Formats: sequence, C-alpha cells, structure tokens
Amino acid sequence: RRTPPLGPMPNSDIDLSNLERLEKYRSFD
Amino acid sequence: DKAYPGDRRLSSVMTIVKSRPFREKQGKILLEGRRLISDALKAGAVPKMFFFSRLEYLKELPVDKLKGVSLIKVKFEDIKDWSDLVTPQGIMGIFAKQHSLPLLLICDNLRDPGNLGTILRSAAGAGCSKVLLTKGCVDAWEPKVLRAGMGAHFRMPIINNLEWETVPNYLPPDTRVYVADNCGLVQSYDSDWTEAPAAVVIGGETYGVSLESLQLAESTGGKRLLIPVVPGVDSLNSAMAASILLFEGKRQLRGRA
Amino acid sequence: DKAYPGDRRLSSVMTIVKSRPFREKQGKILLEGRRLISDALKAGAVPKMFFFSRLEYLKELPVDKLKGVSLIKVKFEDIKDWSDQGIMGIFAKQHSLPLLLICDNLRDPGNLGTILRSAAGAGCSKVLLTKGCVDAWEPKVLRAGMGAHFRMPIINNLEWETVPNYLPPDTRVYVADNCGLVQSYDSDWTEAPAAVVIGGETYGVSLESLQLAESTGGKRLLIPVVPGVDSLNSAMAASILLFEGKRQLRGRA
Amino acid sequence: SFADLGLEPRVLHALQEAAPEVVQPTTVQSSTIPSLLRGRHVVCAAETGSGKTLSYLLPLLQRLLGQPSLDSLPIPAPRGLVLVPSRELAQQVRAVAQPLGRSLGLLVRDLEGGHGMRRIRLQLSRQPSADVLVATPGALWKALKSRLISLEQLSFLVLDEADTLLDESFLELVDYILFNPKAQLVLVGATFPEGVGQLLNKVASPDAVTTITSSKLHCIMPHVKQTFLRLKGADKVAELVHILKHRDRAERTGPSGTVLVFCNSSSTVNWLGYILDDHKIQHLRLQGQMPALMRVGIFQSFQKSSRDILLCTDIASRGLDSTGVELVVNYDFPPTLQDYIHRAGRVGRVGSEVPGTVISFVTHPWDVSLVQKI
RNA sequence: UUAAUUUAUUAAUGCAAACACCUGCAUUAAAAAUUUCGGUUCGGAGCAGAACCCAACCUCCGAGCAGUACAUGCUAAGACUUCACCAGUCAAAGCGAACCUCAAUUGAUCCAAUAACUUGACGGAACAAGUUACCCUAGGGGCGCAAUCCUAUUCUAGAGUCCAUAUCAACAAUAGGGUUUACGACCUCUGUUGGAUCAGGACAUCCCGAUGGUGCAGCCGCUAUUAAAGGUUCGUUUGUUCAACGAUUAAAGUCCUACGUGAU
Ligand SMILES: [Mg+2]
Ligand SMILES: [Mg+2]
Repeated sequence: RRTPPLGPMPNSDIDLSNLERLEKYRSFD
Repeated sequence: DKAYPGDRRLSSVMTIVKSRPFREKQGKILLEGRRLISDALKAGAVPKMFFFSRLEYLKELPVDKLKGVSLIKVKFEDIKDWSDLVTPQGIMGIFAKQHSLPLLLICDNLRDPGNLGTILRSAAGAGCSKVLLTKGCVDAWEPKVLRAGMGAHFRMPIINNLEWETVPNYLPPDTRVYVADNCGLVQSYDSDWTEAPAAVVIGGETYGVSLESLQLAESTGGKRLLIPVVPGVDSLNSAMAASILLFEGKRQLRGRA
Repeated sequence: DKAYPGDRRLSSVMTIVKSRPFREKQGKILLEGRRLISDALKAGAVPKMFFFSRLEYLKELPVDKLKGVSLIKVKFEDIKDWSDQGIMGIFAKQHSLPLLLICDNLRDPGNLGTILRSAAGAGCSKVLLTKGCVDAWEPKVLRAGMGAHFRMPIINNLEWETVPNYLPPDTRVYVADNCGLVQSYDSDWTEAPAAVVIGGETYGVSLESLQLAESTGGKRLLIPVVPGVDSLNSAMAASILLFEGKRQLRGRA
Repeated sequence: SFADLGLEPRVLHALQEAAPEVVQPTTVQSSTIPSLLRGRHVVCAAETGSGKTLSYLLPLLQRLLGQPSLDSLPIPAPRGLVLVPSRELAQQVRAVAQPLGRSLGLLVRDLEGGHGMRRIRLQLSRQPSADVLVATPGALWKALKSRLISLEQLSFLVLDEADTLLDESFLELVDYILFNPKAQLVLVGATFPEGVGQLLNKVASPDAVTTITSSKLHCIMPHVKQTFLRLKGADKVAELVHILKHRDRAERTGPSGTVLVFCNSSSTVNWLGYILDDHKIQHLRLQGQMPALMRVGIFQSFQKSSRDILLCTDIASRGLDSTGVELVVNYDFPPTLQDYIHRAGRVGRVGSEVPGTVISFVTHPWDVSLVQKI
C-alpha cells in the first residue's frame, strides 16, 4: 500500500506551473 | 558516401565481382586491397573508380591513391556485401579490364583460385619472369584469388589476357616448350629449361594437359618432362608440381645440372 | 539409405568431419571426393565406412573400389552436411642419410595437405610436426593431402622436445628462413643426414630452434628472392628445399 | 485499457507507436499499471516481456509528472531508479527507457560494473542528475562509497529481476543500497520463491502482490511446445547437432532460426562454442567471463539477431526480451526449475503471439528434474 | 567393447638389483577385473567551434609514474559480534584543541607466495556405452453367409439464385463385390540434394514494350515508373542449387512451390 498525508501535504499549493515565478526565500530570516 | 547496400552502383559492383562474364561485358575488374591497388597502379593498370570504406577513407593515403579516379565512401555493410571476401578490404579499385633467361609458365584451361594463387606465390618465390594463362574472363583480383596469392599474385608479372590461342604467339620466341605430365618419361631435372629460355606449359590438376600442347612441346624443340614418382600416388597437386619445376629450373640456372 | 537427416551415421560423420578435435577424439579421417578417395586407396588408406551419393551409386564404378568397406548408400542430407563430396570414406586416422621435413607449430590444413603431397612427391623419409595441437586427422588436411599422409612417416605428437630427442643422430640441423643469407642449395643437407626445420606460417621460426640449427652442425639456409615479395609460401619453400636436396642426393651439388 | 491509466499525450503517442504490438493493456498489465499509479509499494510476478516494464514505467512517468524539477538540482541523485542483475538486462532497460523518454522530459541513464566509470561519473551523467536511472548494484555501491551518487533523493524505485536481485550475491549489495524509506517501491519478476518473499518482509510494511496466470507451477506456456529428451548425454550434443540439422530446416524456410543455447558453465559454454564454431555453425557466446566490450558487441548483435546461434551462461538465463526468438535449446538444462521456466519465457517474449521452438537436453543430474518435468 | 577405470596376471621392452636365471619400478598391449545401458590498458589538443556523447589500421603530445606525509588527541556510559574465545567494530556524557601535489600514471577475478599484514601472470554440484524375439525372481493390467463397409439407385422430401432429374441428397426400398472385421471352425494338428519429367506463382524485369530525367547531339548507356503476356541456352572440371572454362544470346534475372515434383 501507500500512506499519503491525512491533511494537506506541505509545499503543494505554492508549486504552480511556473516554479521560477515564486518569490523564493532570498533571506534566511 | 554509400550507406545503402541496395544502391545501383553497389549492385553493379557486386554483379561485376561475382560474375566474370559481367566483368568481360563491362570491361572492368575490381581489386580489393590497398597493396593490391598499389601493385595494379604500378603494373600499368588505369583505375576508373576508387572505393574507400569508413576506415580507409579516414587514412587519406588511399584517397591519394585515386590519382583522379572517382572516390566514393562506403559503409560497413556496403563493403561487406560488395567485397567477395569475408573481410572487406578498405581500399579497392574498379579499373578497366621478359628478362634474360626468363621463366615462362603457361597454365591452360580452367584453374581453381587456390591453385592459381599457390602457383603465383611459388613463382614469386622462385622468381618467374613470365606467366601466361586462360583468356581475359579470368580475374586474378578475385578475393579468393587475391587471398590465395598472398600478395604475390599482385606482385608477379602475369598476363591474364594471354588466352590459349595467343600463348603460342606470345611464346613463339627462342624458348623450348616442354610438356609436364606423369607420362612424359624425359625427366624434369633432365631438361635444358635453365641454360636456355623456357616456355613451360602445364594443364589443370583436374583438367589435364591437351594432347595438342603435348605434341607441340615436342614440336617446338623441347621434350616431355616427367616427375619420377617413388610413391604409389599417380598424381599430386598441380601447384606443387609447378613449384618443384620452378625450383629445379632456378637451381639449374643457379649453376646446378 | 537412412530415413532421418540427423541419422546416427550422418550425425557421427558430421561431428567427425566438421570438428577436427572430434576427429581426433574419434580417431578417424574422411576421404572426400572420388579422385581423392581413389588416391587415398592407392596411397594405402583403408576405409572403415563408405558413403555413396545419389548419383555416385548410379555409375557404381566407385562401388567396385570398395573391396570390403562398410558400404552405406548416401542420400541427400548426409552428403550435404558432409559437403565441406559424394564418395565419402571414413577411414582410420631414420634411414641412412634420412630426409626429414619438420613443420614447426600449427598450420592451416590446406597448406599442410599441399606440403604433404609435395613431400610424398619428393620422397622424404620422415614428416615431423608440432605437439598435440597439430592435427593430421583433419578432413581438409586429408583432402589437400590426397591421402598421401597415410603413406608418409608423419607423427603429430613429436613436439618441440621429443622430436629433438627423436633426431639425436648425426643429422645436420639446417635453418630455413628468409634471413638465412647461406643458401638452400649451398648446404650439405644431401651428402649427409639433415634435420630441416620449417617454421609455422602464423608462428614463424623459433629462435631456440634457429640457434640450435647453427649449434647442431648446420647453417642458416635462405631462398633467394629476385622479386619484391618478402616471403614465399611455406609449403612452396619446403617443396623447393626437398627438391634441391633430392637433386643434390641424385648426383647434383 | 491504456486510456484507463490516463496516459499523457507523449505516453499515448508512444503507446500508439507501440501498435500493433500494443492495442490495449494486457490483463496483467491492467492489474499492474494503475495500482502502481496509485503509488502502492508492490511486487508483480507475470510473463516476461509482457509489457510489465512499460506498465511500471507509465505509472512511474505519471508519478514523475507530479514531482518538481527542483529536486533535479546538480550533484544530487535521481528520484526514479531501476535495478537489473545483469549489464545486458540493464542496457536493454535503458534502451527501452530512452525510446519513451525521447518524447518526454525524463533523462534515462544506465550504470554497470566493468565499464568506463569516467563516462558513468561524467558531469552530465552523475553530477547533472537524471530522472530515470537503471543501475547495477556494484556500480551504485562504488558511487555511494565514493560519494558519486546519493540515496536520499529517490522517490520511485523499481526492482527488475527482483528474485534474481534476491540472490545471496545480490542481496547484500541491495541491502547496502537500501536511503529514504518513504519512496514508492515496485518489484517485477516472473515468479516469487517463498524464501525470498519474506526477505522482502524484512523491509516491508503493508505491501501488495500481483500474480498472473495459474497460481500453481505454471511450467508450460500454452503457446510453447515442449519435449523430453529420452537419450543419454553422449550423443545428445550430436543429437543437438541433429537438432541443428533440424534447425537446418529452420534455416531453410526463412521462418527465423534465432537459437539461444543454455549452458551452465562459462568454460563449458566456451568448449561447446569452440565445437560449434568448429562445426561450421554461426555461433556467438556470451558469458560472465566474456570481455565487457565483447559482451556488449555480442548483445548488440543478438539485439540485431546477427548470430542465429548464441550461447548464454548463468549470467543470461532470464529477463531476455529478444525479437524473433524462435529456437531455444537448453543445451544445459537449468539447475533450477524456476531458471528453466525463466529461460523458456525469455524466448517468445513478444507475448502470446510470437511462436517458438523449445528443446531441452537431459543429463543425469537433471534426472530428478524429470519429476520436475512432470 | 574403441562406455569408463585400472592391471591383481601374463608378454614385451626399458630401468634398477646379481654376474643366461630371480626380484622391483614404469609404459604398452593381450586377456581379464570393478562399475554404468534415467523417468514422464589509461589521459591532454583537433576531427567533435556554444549542456552530454560521437566514429576512423583518425591527426599530434603523453602513461606502466615521481616527489612529499604515515586533536589521524586522551578519557569514558551504553550497543554490534566473524556463529566459542581470540580477533574485531559503533558510540552517548567528560578533559584538552579547531570552529597531499600531479594530467593521465592504470585491469579484473582465479591459482601463487606470505603465519598474517602484505607481495606475485555481477554468482565458480565428484566421476561410468549398447543387447537379451532365450534371460531369473517379484509387482500391474480353400468352403457357407454378409451382422459391418457395399454400388447400374426407386418415392422424390429437400438443396442446388429459379429449376426434385447439370450436380448432390435423407427416410424407407429391386438388390447381390468376395477386397475389410468376425460369425461355423465344413479340405487339417510426416523417406532426403541435385538431376530426368512436369512445371504452377511473384516482380524486387536480365531482355523485349511504353515512358521521365540524365553529366541523353547520334550510336551505346545509367536512373526511375509501368508491364509477368513471353522467355531467360548449350556443353567441359566437379554427383554441389554456387564457382572456373569456351561458343552464345536481345537476356542467358532471382527465388518460392516439403531449399517443388523418387507410395520407381
Ligand atoms: Mg518457515
Ligand atoms: Mg501446492
């Protein structure tokens, strides 16, 4: 079998078609 | 470049190499081998086309050997199908089809490529200066013939367009014609073939010598020369007999009797 | 005539003829060809089994040549697998100043058979070969030999060691090579016994045997080549040497 | 069918290119493909060359479509991995993967021992990182020990010849390869011996199993005719030569006489091959003792079917998907009945459609195999 | 028995031992003896000009190395265990510190040496033919006729596009082949290469027909399409469909037909 996450999986919505269009964590803070 | 083995030029080359009547009708012969092509160019043959595989075309030395002939690049399958040998020679040429006391050897009738090549190698070893054979349809650049000659057949002064009719005209000079057969006894070492010029006529191993040539050998001032067979075997290979006769002639011209 | 194309006679014949190691394991040779079988029967080869093809038995002349062999009428497939030959015969596989022709190392079977026929013609009293890797029961060697090897004193297990022990008599070991110049006719191999060594075509002449030929009282003998060819045929050179030796023992020098 | 799997336009176009050999998914392929597309870690035993590799790859392609390219950063390892026990099987798998990935974005690579590690650890091979990588365990272990590859970046693992990967020589290297444990694991094979399956249970948690055909000893294919050798070994090779004479009829009609010979020992294979090449047979021999370049050339020739007679050692018994496989001779009967059945399924690998001939020699050690022949 | 293996025993040799005879050791045989004949090589530049790869019996420099070392600390719980030990390993807390060069310079197991450390050129089961239509014990299952095949077929039901009667055909039915089964014991104890023959099929046409381009002025050609209506020889060597030889032809094309056709 295969257990996926019960709730919303992390990093799911912020992917989108254009991954390079993300703002990205430029600062470590 | 020729990559497709079904090309019309490749098919024509295969038909010319496989069929000697095609070589006679087209007036062209194919010689496989860089050394064979060099020997043909040195002997006076004019090449009309040069075939270079993917290996010999990279050398550019065989490309220099064309001397204005048509050079075509050949694939591996095209070279394998075109060449009559299992190993296709990288450089091939499609071309148009005596010393003092010289050794002249005349080979009548059909002869196998292996026997002809062995005779050529033995004659090159002995140093025969003249070879006459059957008519122009016989090609000495065939892969069986070239492989049997071990490069000596390309290196020997052999005339392939001599034919049975013009051979008496090509050897009408002061050379004692002798018949070499098992029923000839004079002996082979008991002949004057070394103190004077000799035009040796020998038939095929399974074809035999013509009775007209045997009569003409006695007619031309020579005598029938036989090999003394100490054993019980009536006849050996014709190439071995030719090698023994050439060795006896070379020894007797080297001061022996 | 056998009903199966894979007949046990046909299978055994194809195994012995096609594989010369299988011929050595079986200890048999194949006389292939009516002229070759006639030459072998005249040369002293005794066949053990006979195969007569579809058109060979129609003439039945070769059926007269049997005189007690195991005669099996040979059909299509046995002849075809035996073709490498319709008259097929499965046969069993030092004098004063002795003449020995020694072929060092292994060699091709057709050239070996041609050399065997040449040595039979010359009349050499001994034929010497390499070790157990040299095979005289090869059907190609029998075909090119014209059955003469049965009549010649040929031993293929003599090897590089025991053959020198087999020739410990006063035989002038002569070195025959392209770099030997003494000459071949300039040797005393006919006025005295000689041990003429001829190297393999693909292996050459061993340096130990070349040194031992000069050591054992002989000299390096070379064939003079007027032409541009670097080496002649080994069988042709051996035939030339045997003819020169026979001539010089027949009153020449 | 295949459209029930929701194939991509590249995947659908490649499946249409696989026609007429693929007009719909096989029943075993139907059972395997979408369950793998459900992401469940499972093992499937079925017919060899039955499109099971394609069934695993299509769900793998769908899963890789749901994976981001940000994990494809330089220096890291692949997310989609495949394992094969032989360099030839890995090469065939890589060749099959490169055809499907020509119209896709997945990079397909192969790794095996005995080859050029400079090309294996090349900057566009190891460091640039690929989507699909089929690797032998030895080369992968050498890369991991030398830090030329990683194991935390994997997300979809495929174990081809998993029973052969469960070999005692092969289990330790696989366990050393075993690494994120949350990746989707799929194993493929022809049959599952029990003593290895519980070994999978050493690293398993609620998996699944997909079995095909008869649940009993599925020894006889309905499209393969089999014979029993009622003769001693001494003339059997000669009988094989007689069979070669029978194969001579197969050489006559143009109906393809590609013959694969089973030999247990590489030196015995060499002796038999020297005999056959002596017997004027166009035979090529592949073995674990063969040179790697020589083995590669022989495998390419067999892929082109250049040598109608080819002998194979214990390295080349199973997993073969060879076109035009019409003649299969167990010159040596396999020491395992599973191995004999796997060699049998190696021929006629186009499916239930392409026919072939099977002949197996019988020796004294194989006498107990006669009951296995029952 | 030329399955395998010996060789107790002879017979030869040869070598020993003793001065032709005896004994011992090897080899060879003859003869024996023991046991088998199963079941259902590696790198840098170009060819390869801008993520990979790329080819040549490709174009040039190179390599079987050389030089330089051997906190890489101590202490200390708790674990793994070479299936014993020995030998080996992992590692938490504490004390004391930080916070190889090369350009390639190399190869693999296996058998070696070495007590070992170390040094040498991608899966590795102990082995034995064929017959018993003589084996032996023990286990498992002409004459009589045509009941059957039988054919100059009647009624025509019916198929046969229509049309029972071009042809076929069932039910019953005039009957009477001695070729098949017994009934009675009548005179009694899945064959095979050529070839001969006959050839059928395909064009992927060797020639001929019709064309297009041509490095086609014309004659000869080449290429490509269409065309199976037609043919594609004779002999020599060799039993080989191939190959060499001569005369040829407008051409001497190829294969398939159980690599066609032997129930002669
Ligand atoms: Mg259990
Ligand atoms: Mg059960």
